[PDB]
Amino acid sequence: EQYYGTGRRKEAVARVFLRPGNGKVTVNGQDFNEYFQGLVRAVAALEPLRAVDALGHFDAYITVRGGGKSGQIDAIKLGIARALVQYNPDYRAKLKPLGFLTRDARVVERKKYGKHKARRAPQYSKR
Amino acid sequence: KIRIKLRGFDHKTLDASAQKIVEAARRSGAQVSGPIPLPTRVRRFTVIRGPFKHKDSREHFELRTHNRLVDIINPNRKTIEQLMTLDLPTGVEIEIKT
Amino acid sequence: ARKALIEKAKRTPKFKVRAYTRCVRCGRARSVYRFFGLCRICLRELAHKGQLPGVRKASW
Amino acid sequence: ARIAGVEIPRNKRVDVALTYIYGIGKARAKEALEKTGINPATRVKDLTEAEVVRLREYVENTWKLEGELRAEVAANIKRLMDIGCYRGLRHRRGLPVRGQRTRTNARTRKGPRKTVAG
Amino acid sequence: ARRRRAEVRQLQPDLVYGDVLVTAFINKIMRDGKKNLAARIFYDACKIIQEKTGQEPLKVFKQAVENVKPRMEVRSRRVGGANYQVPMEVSPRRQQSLALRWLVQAANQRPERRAAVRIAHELMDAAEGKGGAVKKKEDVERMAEANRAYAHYRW
Amino acid sequence: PRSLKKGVFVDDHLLEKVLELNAKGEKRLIKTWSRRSTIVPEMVGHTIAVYNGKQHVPVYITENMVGHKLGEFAPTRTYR
Amino acid sequence: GKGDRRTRRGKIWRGTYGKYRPRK
RNA sequence: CCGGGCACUCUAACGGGACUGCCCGCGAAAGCGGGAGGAAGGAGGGGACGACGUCUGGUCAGCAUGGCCCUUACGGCCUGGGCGACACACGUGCUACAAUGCCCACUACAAAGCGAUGCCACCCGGCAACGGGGAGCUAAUCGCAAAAAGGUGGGCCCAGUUCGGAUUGGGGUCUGCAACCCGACCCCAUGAAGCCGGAAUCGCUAGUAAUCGCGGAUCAGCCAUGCCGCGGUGAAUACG
Ligand SMILES: [K+]
Ligand SMILES: [K+]
Ligand SMILES: [K+]
Ligand SMILES: [K+]
Ligand SMILES: [K+]
Ligand SMILES: [K+]
Ligand SMILES: [Mg+2]
Ligand SMILES: [Mg+2]
Ligand SMILES: [Mg+2]
Ligand SMILES: [Mg+2]
Ligand SMILES: [Mg+2]
Ligand SMILES: [Mg+2]
Ligand SMILES: [Mg+2]
Ligand SMILES: [Mg+2]
Ligand SMILES: [Mg+2]
Ligand SMILES: [Mg+2]
Ligand SMILES: [Mg+2]
Ligand SMILES: [Mg+2]
Ligand SMILES: [Mg+2]
Ligand SMILES: [Mg+2]
Ligand SMILES: [Mg+2]
Ligand SMILES: [Mg+2]
Ligand SMILES: [Mg+2]
Ligand SMILES: [Mg+2]
Ligand SMILES: [Mg+2]
Ligand SMILES: [Mg+2]
Ligand SMILES: [Mg+2]
Ligand SMILES: [Mg+2]
Ligand SMILES: [Mg+2]
Ligand SMILES: [Mg+2]
Ligand SMILES: [Mg+2]
Ligand SMILES: [Mg+2]
Ligand SMILES: [Mg+2]
Ligand SMILES: [Mg+2]
Ligand SMILES: [Mg+2]
Ligand SMILES: [Mg+2]
Ligand SMILES: [Mg+2]
Ligand SMILES: [Zn+2]
Repeated sequence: EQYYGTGRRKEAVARVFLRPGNGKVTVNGQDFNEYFQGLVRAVAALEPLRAVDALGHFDAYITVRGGGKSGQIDAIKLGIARALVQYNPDYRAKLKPLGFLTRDARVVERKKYGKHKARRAPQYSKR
Repeated sequence: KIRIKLRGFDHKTLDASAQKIVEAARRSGAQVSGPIPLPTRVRRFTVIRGPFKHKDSREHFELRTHNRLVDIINPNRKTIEQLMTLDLPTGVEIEIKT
Repeated sequence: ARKALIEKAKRTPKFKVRAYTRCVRCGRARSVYRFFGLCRICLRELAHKGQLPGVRKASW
Repeated sequence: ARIAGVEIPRNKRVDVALTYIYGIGKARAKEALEKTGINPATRVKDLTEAEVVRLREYVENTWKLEGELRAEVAANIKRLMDIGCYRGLRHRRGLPVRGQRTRTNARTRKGPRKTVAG
Repeated sequence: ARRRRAEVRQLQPDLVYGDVLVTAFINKIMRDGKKNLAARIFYDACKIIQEKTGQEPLKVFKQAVENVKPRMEVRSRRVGGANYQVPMEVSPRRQQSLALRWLVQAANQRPERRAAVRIAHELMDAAEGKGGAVKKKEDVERMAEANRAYAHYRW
Repeated sequence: PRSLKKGVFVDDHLLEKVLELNAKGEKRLIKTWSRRSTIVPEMVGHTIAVYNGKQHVPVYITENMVGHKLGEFAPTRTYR
Repeated sequence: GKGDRRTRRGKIWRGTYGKYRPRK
């Protein structure tokens, strides 16, 4: 009937709803390529489907908020994989070596005092 | 429909003194929708460690205001019995509207 | 903090602009946080003694 | 063609070409092409003699341009100096007149850097 | 890397040709962290590789990269009071790095007005064995073996 | 490219002084510590000693000097 | 660039508004 | 947006979870190499945290304090000037020198913060700064607010230019008793040096460098390009 996943990347969340159908994807009411497209990376979001050979089997309704559009792409990429897992658990063993179900823990590193940004040190002369 | 806003510097004190209001209003009153967390207001102060020069020292402090919700449905007059004044908490401040 | 300069507090500064804040504790002119009314040094000292309610060491 | 004094802009957009007029920047060019109803996109070589005549008509006397402009500025500075103003002094010894630090920088006003011993 | 052996970063495959080498090239083209504009440049370049050459831009690319790879380079060494230029082999990784880098640099040295054209033309010329990149390669391989006498300083 | 606002500022110390002179005459000089005061037409022809922080400088004022502050005619710093 | 008072980016950098960077 | 509902997102309290626990190999052991499962492994990432002591390090000018010294002035009030001087020299930075770019128009995604003599939606006047009017907000409920780079469309066509905005002339707005010395901001005109920088020299090993914007503290205003934070996009390389 319907299958759900979340996923997150770089402080961006996406609700991913897989509803069996034609394969047309919706994000925030817009077409998939309305939101993306002008972004080369975009297609990567749908990589889980292409991995399990889903594609035109499931349709998708996706809510997306947080981060920038690339992080949103990765979060979507997770959510699709999670919902896909909830559908058929036997997908996990196929999906895992690609690591699509792996959350990416990389986050903007805090700025530290005395530095310029978080690492970069103020330059000096000494003479 | 009684609006309550609980603010304080101690999350322990707030969270604990809210459930007192809730439990007091449960017996004498409605389902008591219960505390909704609300975001915290964090105020930072960054200050140089030393009295002289040494601009690279810092060590900032933070002062944070936690919030709580309550908001009991069915403002029964029987409820204000266990309610009104019975409380432990000191550094909690309470706001109330209709 | 020279003692005559603690004439800072004046109901009659003669102009609103001539009114400047100082540290209520040590009498420091520069680096005076408006929230605490203190200066930065006193701020750190008292914060370390635990005399400023809610003020904690921040890390993240 | 020849507009507002001895200067002839050529072979590029009329606005950008009008920029080469002394007292005329991008704003006044935009405005002049606006009130004269000329498409700013056309090349100067594509301007109708009618259009050029109209442009000249407007621009020539609406704002003070070129030589008269320069003369006016020179007369302003000369005035500043003659009255004994402070700005007059800063103009006199060639230092920043707008109240900027002369300790370092202030090079463009002071010109090339003349080094001595230390 | 004083302690470890410093393992190599694996790159995500290309979104089009599914090749990691492509991605690497994309990254070398990248400037101020704009990947999108980079991909724009390279793919436009690929579409320029056709209707010039009838072949597949992938093949042209890979073969150019293969032609730019130096087999020998010269590294300096301090020996007994002087500094000698010592010839020696180039590990495959460094071959790839130098190849891609040189391709991009030579590309931006070109006269052509816009990026994609520059990358395309450089890619082609290098693929058939001419152009700035190959000039670099041959210059380096010439430096080494001109220094042949120092080959026993190898290390 | 300067500015002040509508309601131009002139210190009322000498403002009444100069017209007090104008009523009965010209007299001689003046001594003013306020250099922040704008120049107005009624001042023309007079002479104003302006404090440069050290001494009072005898600034004679003309028709073309109107609108500038007195301090512009009394430079504070001594250079070379 | 970011130093041109009369440009959009100039306004953004300088943090102000005006003729070249409207408030809508 | 209304009814309606805590499933999801989020918010903020408690709690679970990872310990070389399991498999193979090496080892006397501690442990090392690899693999499985897992969101995460071998210190998962980043903070707070800096030993006995060293530099007769810095600060009596934040405060405290021994000694010494001035007490019609080495104390005190005020107006004005100065800390903003400019032949020069250095440090840290900002903006650039352009087409992987600049400009105009339209359009999309964030986090952390601040807000009552405050933030100021919306309407009108003004090219604009801004002015007049005025709703909401003790603020997850209103405002600052526009995020920018990005995407789409169009202009520029390699030139000191539609690059770059210093300098200077003129006209204004705001704060403030008061912008000459010595404020910021708007508009018109001006349109400098600069074509990637000698010897020398600096930072950074991953969401880092690079790049793009956003907020705050102090403060009437502001010389903030500084500092302290926030997120967007997101590399190269490490033989040794
Ligand atoms: K010059
Ligand atoms: K040696
Ligand atoms: K840790
Ligand atoms: K000592
Ligand atoms: K450079
Ligand atoms: K830039
Ligand atoms: Mg960042
Ligand atoms: Mg330290
Ligand atoms: Mg004292
Ligand atoms: Mg003040
Ligand atoms: Mg103060
Ligand atoms: Mg001109
Ligand atoms: Mg000066
Ligand atoms: Mg070793
Ligand atoms: Mg080269
Ligand atoms: Mg006025
Ligand atoms: Mg410009
Ligand atoms: Mg629930
Ligand atoms: Mg420890
Ligand atoms: Mg100073
Ligand atoms: Mg001198
Ligand atoms: Mg001399
Ligand atoms: Mg120095
Ligand atoms: Mg709005
Ligand atoms: Mg309007
Ligand atoms: Mg709401
Ligand atoms: Mg475009
Ligand atoms: Mg275009
Ligand atoms: Mg120009
Ligand atoms: Mg030149
Ligand atoms: Mg050029
Ligand atoms: Mg030189
Ligand atoms: Mg060098
Ligand atoms: Mg390191
Ligand atoms: Mg401020
Ligand atoms: Mg200044
Ligand atoms: Mg700022
Ligand atoms: Zn103090």
